[PDB]
Amino acid sequence: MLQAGDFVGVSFWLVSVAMVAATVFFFYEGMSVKKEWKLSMTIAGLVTLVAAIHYYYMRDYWVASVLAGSPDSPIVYRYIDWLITVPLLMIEFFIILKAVGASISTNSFWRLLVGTLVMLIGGFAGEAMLISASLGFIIGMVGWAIIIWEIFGGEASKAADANAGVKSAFNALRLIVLVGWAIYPLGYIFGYMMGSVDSGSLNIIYNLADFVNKILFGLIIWNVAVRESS
Amino acid sequence: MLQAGDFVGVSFWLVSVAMVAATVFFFYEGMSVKKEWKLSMTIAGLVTLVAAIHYYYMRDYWVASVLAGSPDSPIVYRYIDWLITVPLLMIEFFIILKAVGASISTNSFWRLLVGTLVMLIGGFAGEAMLISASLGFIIGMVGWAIIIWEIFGGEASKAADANAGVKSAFNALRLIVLVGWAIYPLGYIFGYMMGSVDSGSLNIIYNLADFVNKILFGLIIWNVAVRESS
Amino acid sequence: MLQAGDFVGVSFWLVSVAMVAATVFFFYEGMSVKKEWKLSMTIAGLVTLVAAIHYYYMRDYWVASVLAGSPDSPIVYRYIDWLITVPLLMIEFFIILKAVGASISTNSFWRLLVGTLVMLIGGFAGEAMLISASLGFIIGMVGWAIIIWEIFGGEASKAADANAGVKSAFNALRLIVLVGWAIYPLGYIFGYMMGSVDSGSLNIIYNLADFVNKILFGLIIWNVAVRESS
Amino acid sequence: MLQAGDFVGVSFWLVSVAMVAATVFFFYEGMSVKKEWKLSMTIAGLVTLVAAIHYYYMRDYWVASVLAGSPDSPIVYRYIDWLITVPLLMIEFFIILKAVGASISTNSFWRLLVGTLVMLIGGFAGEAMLISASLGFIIGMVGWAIIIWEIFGGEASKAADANAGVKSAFNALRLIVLVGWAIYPLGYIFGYMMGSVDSGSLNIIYNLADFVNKILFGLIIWNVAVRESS
Amino acid sequence: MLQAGDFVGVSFWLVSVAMVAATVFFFYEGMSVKKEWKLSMTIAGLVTLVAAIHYYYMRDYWVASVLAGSPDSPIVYRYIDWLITVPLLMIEFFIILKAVGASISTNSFWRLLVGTLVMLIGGFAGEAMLISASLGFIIGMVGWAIIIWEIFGGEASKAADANAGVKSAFNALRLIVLVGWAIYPLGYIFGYMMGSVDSGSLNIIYNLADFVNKILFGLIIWNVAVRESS
Ligand SMILES: CCCCCCCCCCCCO[C@@H]1O[C@H](CO)[C@@H](O[C@H]2O[C@H](CO)[C@@H](O)[C@H](O)[C@H]2O)[C@H](O)[C@H]1O
Ligand SMILES: CCCCCCCCCCCCO[C@@H]1O[C@H](CO)[C@@H](O[C@H]2O[C@H](CO)[C@@H](O)[C@H](O)[C@H]2O)[C@H](O)[C@H]1O
Ligand SMILES: CCCCCCCCCCCCO[C@@H]1O[C@H](CO)[C@@H](O[C@H]2O[C@H](CO)[C@@H](O)[C@H](O)[C@H]2O)[C@H](O)[C@H]1O
Ligand SMILES: CCCCCCCCCCCCO[C@@H]1O[C@H](CO)[C@@H](O[C@H]2O[C@H](CO)[C@@H](O)[C@H](O)[C@H]2O)[C@H](O)[C@H]1O
Ligand SMILES: CCCCCCCCCCCCO[C@@H]1O[C@H](CO)[C@@H](O[C@H]2O[C@H](CO)[C@@H](O)[C@H](O)[C@H]2O)[C@H](O)[C@H]1O
Ligand SMILES: *C/C=C(C)/C=C/C=C(C)/C=C/C1=C(C)CCCC1(C)C
Ligand SMILES: *C/C=C(C)/C=C/C=C(C)/C=C/C1=C(C)CCCC1(C)C
Ligand SMILES: *C/C=C(C)/C=C/C=C(C)/C=C/C1=C(C)CCCC1(C)C
Ligand SMILES: *C/C=C(C)/C=C/C=C(C)/C=C/C1=C(C)CCCC1(C)C
Ligand SMILES: *C/C=C(C)/C=C/C=C(C)/C=C/C1=C(C)CCCC1(C)C
Ligand SMILES: CCCCCCCCCCCCCCCCCCCC
Ligand SMILES: CCCCCCCCCCCCCCCCCCCC
Ligand SMILES: CCCCCCCCCCCCCCCCCCCC
Ligand SMILES: CCCCCCCCCCCCCCCCCCCC
Repeated sequence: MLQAGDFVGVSFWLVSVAMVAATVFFFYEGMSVKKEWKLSMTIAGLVTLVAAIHYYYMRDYWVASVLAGSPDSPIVYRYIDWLITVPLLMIEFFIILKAVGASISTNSFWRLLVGTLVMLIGGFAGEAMLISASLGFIIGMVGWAIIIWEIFGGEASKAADANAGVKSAFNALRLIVLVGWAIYPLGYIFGYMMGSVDSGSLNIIYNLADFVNKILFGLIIWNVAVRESS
Repeated sequence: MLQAGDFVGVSFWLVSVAMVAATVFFFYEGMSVKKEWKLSMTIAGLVTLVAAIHYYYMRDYWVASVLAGSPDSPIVYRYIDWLITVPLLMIEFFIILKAVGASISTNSFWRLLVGTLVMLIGGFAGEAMLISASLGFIIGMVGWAIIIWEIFGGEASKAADANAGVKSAFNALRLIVLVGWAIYPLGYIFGYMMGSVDSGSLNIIYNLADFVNKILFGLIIWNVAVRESS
Repeated sequence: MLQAGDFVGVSFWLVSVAMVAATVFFFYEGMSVKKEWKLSMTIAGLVTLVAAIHYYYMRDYWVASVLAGSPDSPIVYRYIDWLITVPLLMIEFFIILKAVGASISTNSFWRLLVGTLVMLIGGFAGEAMLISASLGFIIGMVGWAIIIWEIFGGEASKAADANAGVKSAFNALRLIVLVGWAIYPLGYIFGYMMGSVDSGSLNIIYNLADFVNKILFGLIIWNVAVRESS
Repeated sequence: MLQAGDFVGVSFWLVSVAMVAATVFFFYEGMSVKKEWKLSMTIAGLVTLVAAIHYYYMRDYWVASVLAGSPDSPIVYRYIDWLITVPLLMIEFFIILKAVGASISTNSFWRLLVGTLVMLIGGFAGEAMLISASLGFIIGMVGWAIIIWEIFGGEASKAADANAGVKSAFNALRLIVLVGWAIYPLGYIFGYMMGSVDSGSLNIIYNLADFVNKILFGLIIWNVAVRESS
Repeated sequence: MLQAGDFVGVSFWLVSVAMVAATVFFFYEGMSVKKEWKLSMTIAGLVTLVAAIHYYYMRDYWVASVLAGSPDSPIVYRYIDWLITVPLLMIEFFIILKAVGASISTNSFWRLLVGTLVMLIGGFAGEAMLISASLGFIIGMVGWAIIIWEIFGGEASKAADANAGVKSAFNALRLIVLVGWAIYPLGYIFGYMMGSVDSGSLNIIYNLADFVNKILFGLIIWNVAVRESS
């Protein structure tokens, strides 16, 4: 059971229920957008669904840990969700371009998918101590650099500028990725490589950031689906 | 297991099952209202769904507490649901205006959403002892004042008076918010700041009030959706 | 685990699974009746759903009780389901009249809903020892008298006689209510006020009676929905 | 946890997951057959759903029993599923005749339903030691004789011969009932009355036979629904 | 709870959540492909669903095992999923040929289904020590040889070459079966009959290979369904 002074556990509870709510929202609304937009909504629901399932597990772990007198929820177990949800979120950049009928190579899809996995496998390997934390940071920054380029100066960026319906959503989502998602590499540096931030602080931040970095991402996509389904 | 003479636990059981029933009702009926009304029904189902999930957790907590000989379910854990359900319920004021094709700025939507979060974060901070209870009450009353103004003298109020289909539902819902929802600030004053009411009494009241403050809210919205889907 | 020779526990298992089956049936078939009939099917599914959820809880309680050497499942916990399912079942009398396009005041709906809650709150208060068992019986008989009058000599009765499609279903359902449902006041008298029947006998009877008093009620409604959806 | 060399427990695991798979299949495909065939598919899904729920329970029981050093899963708990699933399966003989638009009295439906319950109540009473095992066998054989006659020489048999679309499915299903289902009375004789077969052997056989006696039954019905939905 | 440095347990967590995601994806998207393709999508969802349910069980087992100080998850319990999922995956070769309206005997369907079960029953019998591991390998290789022939030189192969829409998917899927699925017989030889590979290594490999051997299989099928649903 969650104790009352435990803000980390409160944050796990909040985000766990938010994510169940988000899942149902995307799935149920996805049934009522134009067919072109249905896949978008599906991906959003999947993202929130994986997160929900994992947060249900992770919250249990935390609470146990707090009863056993040493509260910890290691960042490394986050990757069980990130390995799935982060590639899904990134392919949404391709998917919504397709939905507005932008012309865009499938090469953009693979660039997005590989860059995302390079980024995550680098960090996971570093956190799981399979390789040096420095080497994991570098490999992960390479992945980052690829995805950032795709959506800020690469094909997907250019496709989005050509289309006008998606242009503004694309701009919102790419900002979340640029700025919203910067907490993760920051946690890896200051949390993990430097030890300047405790895991409990990190867990609160990561938990609260999921309102932006996943739910608001999905709601921006729903907003354009619904304006385009008109 | 729920013990004999435990009305608090009985109230948790009643409301927990009511809320599952409500969720399914809104989702299943939402499939059969006009498309304009589908989002309304979705929000209602989400509200009852979050509440159901949380009441399942909270009832477990209570029962444990009663076996351990000190029965308590602190109000603070209510905010895990309120932080999500209360903003959802309030945005229904915007959503149903849109469904009847009222003209209404999105500024009304943000005013509703911010005022609601100011209201709740103020109370949560006060209850979680992050700030003085007095300061949390004041900040929360500011949030309240904003939402009350929106639906009683602000844009949403005026839009609703212009439309005739939603006028009467809008009036019902705004009364629930004005009167039905007054139990919450009252519990904060008499329960928490004054200690004149025990948490067990509060928990019964809050549990029973969810029939009005959430379910009847949703059923009023369904009633207008169905009269307008004709 | 359910032990050998435990017919009470067997009855809980039977009814718990029947009710899950019934729920899915009503929801899945409700998707394929004429729109006029969809709400009926919804209410039936809700009734069986609440019952299923509660029987899952109650069966657990019983089994525990049998391991702890004193087998009891008090009737009072039945009211957690009855408070919801009984009003739902009774409003079906109004709903199916509306579905056949009978003319029927909403006053009939409120009479049904109030009479049902008077009936149950009276009994609950009596069991639960909030008031005398005698007084709870009387108050509950008042509720009964109201609902019986509505469907045997009141508006709903007359509406049903005017319509021919629903006439025969209405007659079946009102007989279940008159006769099928008489076990409940009987249990209160002989079980609770007189002590002439043990709770274990009562629990078997109540469990088995749910085949008639809820499932067959729902199947009669489905049968007319399907003959009218043609 | 399922232990090494436990084939009985392996069989429970296999069948439990098969039955979940079957349920989802029938429900999801039932959404895509002609409306005439939707009820068939519903009944099949219900059958597999009850079985799945019960096998989840029963497998837990077995595993417990094996840890407590005496492995037993008594046949008597099978009746909790059979009492529901066997009547459902048998009414499929009526339902698919209706789906092909055969002319068939509802008397055939009641004959099927009563004969099935006579058959099962007889066996249950015998196994639960409420009556002699001999008497339970006799009463159950009476039930059997009724259903066998209905589908091999009674109205349903004749209706099916008149129709050509269902003729061959009807023949397949009646053979499963004649032959596939003979394991059950055989287990009652050799298992229970004679003691010549242990419950563990019986449980393996019954578990494996559900591939034929329930799933293949449902798949034959789906096969004709889909050839008729063309 | 999943412990630190447990890559086997991490792999179980990853795959368990991936498979839930995959299930929902196939079911939800299957609602939006042409009717010809709906069964394909159904089979894919079933495959991932069984796997998910089993991985939820298996991960629990592993974690227990690691607390009890001897980490093992025997390959034999894999067959509880394989016995169902592998026949399903293989019949997809028939199903998608039907969906593109290829001419193909049902004999191909039975050849696929029998060859698959021969293959698995042989291995299961060998692993469960019911027969020699050698004999189980041989019997299983016979099953393999049948299915490989069907899709590389048999009817299904030839049908697929005649059609052009499915040709390329058929080629992708048959390569996964040829190459992707070779890990399983390899594990049986080197893992089980030779002991050259520990179960923990095997479990990681098998867990990770499900991204290819089940999910990517399903996504290739979805990709052709969606290009053909256009
Ligand atoms: C279309 C509409 C559908 C209607 C669906 C309504 C669902 C029913 C609502 C209640 C269900 C939730 O009920 C219960 O909630 C608690 C906490 O919230 C969950 O949580 C508990 O167990 C899980 C799983 O081990 C842990 O991760 C968690 O830490 C613990 O608190 C339970 O796993 C869930 O069973
Ligand atoms: C379209 C609708 C179709 C729906 C199909 C029908 C669904 C039927 C499901 C009923 C079974 C409910 O099953 C069980 O219910 C009990 C109470 O009843 C729940 O409750 C129990 O465990 C949860 C676990 O966190 C606790 O929160 C709770 O305090 C405790 O009493 C269980 O979590 C649930 O597993
Ligand atoms: C309609 C679309 C298809 C949907 C497919 C659904 C398949 C579900 C398969 C069965 C699920 C498991 O069903 C399982 O059954 C047993 C009893 O029957 C329950 O039983 C257990 O928990 C409940 C509630 O916590 C207790 O009341 C009970 O004493 C205990 O044994 C499990 O809680 C439930 O999890
Ligand atoms: C079809 C549309 C999409 C559906 C959603 C996606 C699939 C959902 C995956 C759920 C995974 C099941 O997760 C878990 O499985 C194990 C066995 O596998 C179940 O089994 C465990 O508990 C039950 C209930 O007491 C026992 O009967 C059983 O003996 C035990 O092993 C758990 O009760 C279930 O929670
Ligand atoms: C499709 C639209 C609607 C979808 C709605 C989605 C709601 C579901 C959200 C999360 C539900 C909770 O999901 C939760 O996940 C954790 C971690 O993976 C599981 O955790 C537990 O599961 C089973 C229990 O037998 C074990 O195998 C496992 O080891 C254990 O940790 C919980 O059983 C489940 O309760
Ligand atoms: C829903 C969860 C999200 C959006 C997670 C995002 C995670 C990242 C963007 C991770 C990035 C990393 C780098 C850029 C380098 C260092 C390693 C990582 C994995 C932390
Ligand atoms: C479903 C739950 C509901 C409707 C909860 C509503 C809660 C409020 C309206 C809370 C209001 C508060 C104030 C007005 C000031 C004091 C602090 C609060 C949060 C108790
Ligand atoms: C599904 C459960 C059902 C149909 C329950 C019905 C219950 C009643 C009709 C209860 C009736 C009572 C009276 C008529 C007076 C005495 C008190 C009651 C509540 C037992
Ligand atoms: C899915 C389960 C099935 C098909 C169960 C079938 C059970 C029977 C056909 C039982 C038959 C019996 C008799 C014919 C007489 C003896 C008693 C029974 C109940 C074992
Ligand atoms: C999703 C799981 C999959 C695809 C499992 C596949 C398993 C096989 C292809 C097993 C093959 C075997 C042989 C070819 C011979 C030896 C025995 C087996 C069962 C390991
Ligand atoms: C920052 C957003 C986080 C949301 C919290 C999780 C709750 C579940 C999300 C469901 C939200 C549906 C909201 C619908 C918005 C409708 C009006 C939009 C008009 C601009
Ligand atoms: C009389 C008791 C009924 C209890 C049934 C318990 C099992 C769950 C309900 C399944 C629903 C079965 C639907 C059968 C429809 C029969 C069609 C025949 C028309 C006369
Ligand atoms: C005798 C074996 C009967 C089959 C049992 C299968 C059990 C586990 C899976 C249940 C789901 C089956 C879905 C089958 C789809 C078959 C499509 C056939 C195409 C002609
Ligand atoms: C290599 C296998 C990759 C899939 C791994 C599974 C990850 C979880 C389930 C993901 C399912 C969703 C994939 C959607 C892909 C949409 C492809 C866009 C067009 C090419």
